[PDB]
Amino acid sequence: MNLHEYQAKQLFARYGLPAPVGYACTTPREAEEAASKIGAGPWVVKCQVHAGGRGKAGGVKVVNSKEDIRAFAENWLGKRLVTYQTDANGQPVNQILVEAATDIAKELYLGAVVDRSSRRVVFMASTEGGVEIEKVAEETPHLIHKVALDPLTGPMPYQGRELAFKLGLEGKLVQQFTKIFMGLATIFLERDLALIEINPLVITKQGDLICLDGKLGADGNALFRQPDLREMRDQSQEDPREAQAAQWELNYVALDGNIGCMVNGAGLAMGTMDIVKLHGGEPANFLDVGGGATKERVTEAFKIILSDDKVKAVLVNIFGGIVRCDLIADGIIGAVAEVGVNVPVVVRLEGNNAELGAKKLADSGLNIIAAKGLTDAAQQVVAAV
Amino acid sequence: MNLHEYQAKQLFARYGLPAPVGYACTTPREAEEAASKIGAGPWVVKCQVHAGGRGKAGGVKVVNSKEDIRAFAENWLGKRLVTYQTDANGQPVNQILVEAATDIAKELYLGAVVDRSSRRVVFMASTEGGVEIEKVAEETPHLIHKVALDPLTGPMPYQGRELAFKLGLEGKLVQQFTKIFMGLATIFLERDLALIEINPLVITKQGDLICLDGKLGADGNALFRQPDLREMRDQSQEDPREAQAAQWELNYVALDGNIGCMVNGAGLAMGTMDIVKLHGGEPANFLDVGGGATKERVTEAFKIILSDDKVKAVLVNIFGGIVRCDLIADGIIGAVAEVGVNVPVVVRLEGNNAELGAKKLADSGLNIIAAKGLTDAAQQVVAAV
Amino acid sequence: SILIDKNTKVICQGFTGSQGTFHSEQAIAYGTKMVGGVTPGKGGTTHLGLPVFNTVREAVAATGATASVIYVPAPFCKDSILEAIDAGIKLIITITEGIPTLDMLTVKVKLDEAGVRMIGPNCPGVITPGECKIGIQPGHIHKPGKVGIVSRSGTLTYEAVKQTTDYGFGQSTCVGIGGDPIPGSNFIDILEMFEKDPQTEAIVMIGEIGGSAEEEAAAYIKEHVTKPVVGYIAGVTAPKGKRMGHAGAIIAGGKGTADEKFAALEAAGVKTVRSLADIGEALKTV
Amino acid sequence: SILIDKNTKVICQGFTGSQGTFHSEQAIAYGTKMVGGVTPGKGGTTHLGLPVFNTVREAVAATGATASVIYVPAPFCKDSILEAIDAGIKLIITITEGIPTLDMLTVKVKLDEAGVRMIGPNCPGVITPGECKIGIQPGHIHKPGKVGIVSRSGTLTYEAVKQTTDYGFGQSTCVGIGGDPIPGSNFIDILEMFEKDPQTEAIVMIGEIGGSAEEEAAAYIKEHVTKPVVGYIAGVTAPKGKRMGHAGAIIAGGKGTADEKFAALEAAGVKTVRSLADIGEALKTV
Ligand SMILES: CC(C)(COP(=O)(O)OP(=O)(O)OC[C@H]1O[C@@H](n2cnc3c(N)ncnc32)[C@H](O)[C@@H]1OP(=O)(O)O)[C@@H](O)C(=O)NCCC(=O)NCCS
Ligand SMILES: CC(C)(COP(=O)(O)OP(=O)(O)OC[C@H]1O[C@@H](n2cnc3c(N)ncnc32)[C@H](O)[C@@H]1OP(=O)(O)O)[C@@H](O)C(=O)NCCC(=O)NCCS
Repeated sequence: MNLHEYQAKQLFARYGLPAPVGYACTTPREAEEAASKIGAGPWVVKCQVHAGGRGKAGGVKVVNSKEDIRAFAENWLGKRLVTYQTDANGQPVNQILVEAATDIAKELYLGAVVDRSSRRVVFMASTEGGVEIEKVAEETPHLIHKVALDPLTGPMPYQGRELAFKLGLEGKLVQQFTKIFMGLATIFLERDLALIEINPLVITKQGDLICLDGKLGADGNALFRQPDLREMRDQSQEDPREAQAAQWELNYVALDGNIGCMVNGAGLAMGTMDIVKLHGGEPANFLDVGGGATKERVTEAFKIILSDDKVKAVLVNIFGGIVRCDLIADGIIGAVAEVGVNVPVVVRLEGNNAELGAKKLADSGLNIIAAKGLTDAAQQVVAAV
Repeated sequence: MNLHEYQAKQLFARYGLPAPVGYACTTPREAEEAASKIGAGPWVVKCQVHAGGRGKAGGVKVVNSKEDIRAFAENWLGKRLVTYQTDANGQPVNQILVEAATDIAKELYLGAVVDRSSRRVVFMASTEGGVEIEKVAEETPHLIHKVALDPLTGPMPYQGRELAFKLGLEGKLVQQFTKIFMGLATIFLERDLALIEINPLVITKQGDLICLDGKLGADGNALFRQPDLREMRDQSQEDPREAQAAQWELNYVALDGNIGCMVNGAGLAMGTMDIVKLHGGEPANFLDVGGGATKERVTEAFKIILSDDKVKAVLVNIFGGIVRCDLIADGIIGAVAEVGVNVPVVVRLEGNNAELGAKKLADSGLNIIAAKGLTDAAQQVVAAV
Repeated sequence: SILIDKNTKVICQGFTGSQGTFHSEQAIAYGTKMVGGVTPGKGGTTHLGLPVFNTVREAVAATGATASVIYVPAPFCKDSILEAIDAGIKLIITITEGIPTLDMLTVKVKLDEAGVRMIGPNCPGVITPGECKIGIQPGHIHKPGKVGIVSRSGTLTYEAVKQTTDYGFGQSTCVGIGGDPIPGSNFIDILEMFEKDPQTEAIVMIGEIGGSAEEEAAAYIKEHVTKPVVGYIAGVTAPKGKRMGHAGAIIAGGKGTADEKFAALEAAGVKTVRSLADIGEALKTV
Repeated sequence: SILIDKNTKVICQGFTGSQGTFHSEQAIAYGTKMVGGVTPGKGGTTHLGLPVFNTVREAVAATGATASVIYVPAPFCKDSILEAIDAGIKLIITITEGIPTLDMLTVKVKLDEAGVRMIGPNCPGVITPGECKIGIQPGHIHKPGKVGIVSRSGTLTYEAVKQTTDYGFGQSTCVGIGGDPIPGSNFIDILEMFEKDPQTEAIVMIGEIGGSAEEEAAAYIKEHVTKPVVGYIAGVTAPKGKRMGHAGAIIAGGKGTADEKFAALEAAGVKTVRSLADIGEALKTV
């Protein structure tokens, strides 16, 4: 899960890492009172959404008076900000960050991720700050230095000086960078994060390092042991259907398509949408039935999928499970009548009572088509639509 | 360095491990006021010295009234307690520990040390509590189970349950023992200890685990990074000459002998006392000159050695160094006159200007004998004495 | 066949739990040589006829098992993997989904240093059709035969199992490597086994978005694999940036897409199939 | 000769410090091939004529050194050992005394996994009389020759060096393994080298109280060492329970006494000498 900027900053503070003085605000009254708690301006006001590309979208400005603070806060609180990394709807801005403006001499890039290829946490540094690191890799991949935490020893200072030097830093800044490398590596490990991106990490006109932006990603699987982090999640930043799906043990991700897929297995669900794409269809979502296809679970799944209104037909595709192919066909037949699906449903069952189940479906009289195999099932919906 | 019991107990508390409620006291007034802060008696009063075998020496009693508290405190505060592990003088008791008496069902043994042979921290458990674990090893070595912390992973609960089971514990006590294994392993690592001995770790008549005694040893070399522990040292428990020696970069340990040895090198100092023993002498001390044999350093060394009054002759033996064999002979000749040594000194110099130096010594007129080799040097002092 | 066989004696860590009980009853049915199991606290009892021990070492000294299947919830997984390794088990098969990636990071390093093999976590397990089933797969679809399958997904494996059975090929050993980001065994550790397996005539390799192991394998195949490999990759329609059900299924950094992987498999001279429905077909052709 | 020779190119970590400067001037005098050194912050300068770098990797890419001698104070030792290993040095010689035992515990595990060799810590270092000196020993006592010495103490080594020179034998390579509780190399790693060294005709093995390595070696000698070994152990008069100057010199648990060790050396068929003065003599006899 993702953290807000202001939330990363506050963690950085708990570990003693530099960030600008700033306040997170929820009403314009708080936003303009922050001005004088911070100091003389000017000030930076920033929309707090989980997405990147806020600067470009208008969600980050430097301003000179309390009046302009109140005005930004009034113009954004409650609106949705759409950035090149958010969808068509953007994300709700329910919070503005007001911080002291910074005297930027130079901008560096400091980041860490878990490298699957090496099976290590890897910190990467570079002199090209203020730029998508993706661009820098393909473009000037030599302008990026890396180190890799050793699991037996934990982060060590030679790794931090090593990188300080590679960036051409010298003096007190080498040690300063070093302390910052030590603190982030420790936060990473101690809080089970999956990602850190400080872009830019800035050398100030006064010669100090300061993390100017902060972008954390925690690992969902460890929340069971990160209570505080558990509490920091902002649901409002997520498609509510995804969280709704997870309550009933499903795995939804929505898309732009007329065809719904309900499958049991993330690998199978992806294979299925690809098979539908491949035969001219356009899948509207990924749905992976987590718990056994019970009636009640099967029903929810219908609601979620059909919450999108571009949906034109539903392909259900179930190979196996702890529920007999005939029992599911009942649940389906049931869901359709009770949830009121008004779209054709093509259904591929495969396992125990498959054949028996496909007959209940056919006899049902509802607009449920039993496919004779997967390739058939694909062709029919694509056709249905 | 060693910790007092009451000091181990207080650490145990900081980490959430069970110990009896108790107060450390310095005046009998505090010792008898503890009675009612603890509860109804009876109570255990214990002399706080670094040494073992206090129980046997009279330094641990269970008592029934405040009056007996005051009486023990009056009988011991300021006295030296001599235990089978202390010397002829014992150690000063400047502190009494008064704790609630405990309802002992069973006594176990829980300990950890750094195993040189395996190069691992090793926890050992056993059912024979209340007994020198040394006796138990040679005697019923099978009654001792061990585990070894893995450096890559840190202590893990399967190691703690593993041992709980081996001890025949079952139920809530397995988990209780487990938590205690997890906490001690963490204290061990986090505070750079060298030794832990909980003997006995007691199962109470009420079914809980409680560390009844506690005996910690920290590693001297890490004090640079254990400030709190640095502060807990009780110098009064040590031969003051040892600490005095260390200030001037020497390594003294005193003994029962008439012959003094001043050597440069711990290996050489030991080889030298053995060579003197071997030719009928009785070495009175180990002294290892740490800094170069300067005049001022050489002098101190004389004071320390000759602080003991059974000393009959001094064998100085120096092979090498950053000080020219002739310069030392000066320092020696100097020390002798200024420190006023009234014992013959046999001196083996070996290195640069050795021959030159042995001549200054001889010509000096003082009672300083230059040996012609080590075996000679040994024979002469042994003879001198 | 690789990894397991009619002779592998297996213990279950999590034996008395729901999934542990359920799926152990099925292995037992299958003829799998379950020799017993572990649940701390319940030692001294007997479950599904097999003895239940207090610690994996106790179980191993009692039974001689060399493999273990783990059905212990995420929070205690790493401790149960580490225990197993410390007790002298050489093959671990972990079904448990939800293990924190960093727990996996360290366990993997220990696995390798100690030379113990783990299949998983988050995986359907392992079957040598005919002799051994450890896992959750439905055994009635399999048939002793000559294709070997390695997949990064469970049910997706069942599609291929069912084609190679219908086309009459059957399977030497089906292996699910799990869907997490850092599994205890990758494609390469497994391709190397199949290549050396005489019962293995062709290899089906099923992968999906995220990571770069398929690519890493594309390049090991080219240099060290002489049997024919048919490869399918699920993900082509996946959004960039979202976790697609499996924890390791995510295109991170505009990298690791379905198409890159197909494209790297082709070069290695792999028979990529763009419809999962044609795995049967393509192998017929090989 | 073992470990180092007229060809070993060496860098110094702690180069600009007091001991680093001092003892580097002497190696240089000796003919040791010091190619440069490391002090973070001082890179780009030159000290004793040699270039000074900012990180061990910088130094290694510049100079091709494969050995490093470390004169960095205890508090930062572990970080400097780990850096060296990570930069591709294969031989580390650490003089530094006062390293916390637990720091040594972990560094040793890493040393072994990475196959890098460390002599020390808390040791006089290493000399191949004639070609290479890295350490603090006074080189004028040595003489190229046929005895190899391993010791757990520095000055004690000088007694034997000086006998084997006087009796005309001289030395192949003198090795000080250090006096701490967990050194990076024990007797066994070193006896195995001498045994395989043609220039080595007999071996002098000097130890002292504490630990059990001498014993461990007594038993490896018996089985795998064919040259003659004369052994001396300092400690016989040591009190039980006190640290005798060296941090690993302490009879812990009434175990590891001088007499046990002599006694275990004898059995292995070692020529124990009970007076350090007779090492020359005994070898004459061998
Ligand atoms: C692992 C998993 C199956 C456990 O679920 P469960 O069996 O429903 O859980 P239970 O609580 O019922 O059983 C777990 C057992 O572990 C036991 N246990 C806990 N820690 C253990 C340890 N270290 N050693 C041994 N057993 C342990 C528990 O005590 C329990 O048994 P008990 O009830 O007799 O006490 C579940 O976490 C899971 O991962 N589900 C997803 C599986 C999946 O999708 N796999 C991917 C395949 S494609
Ligand atoms: C190691 C020891 C020799 C250092 O002492 P020193 O040279 O007196 O110390 P200095 O402070 O003078 O020099 C240490 C150097 O390490 C440098 N340094 C610190 N950390 C370092 C690192 N990670 N990498 C490289 N150099 C480092 C320091 O900056 C310093 O050099 P500088 O002054 O140019 O800045 C001393 O701790 C010691 O161990 N003495 C006992 C030696 C002994 O008895 N050995 C046993 C042999 S039998």
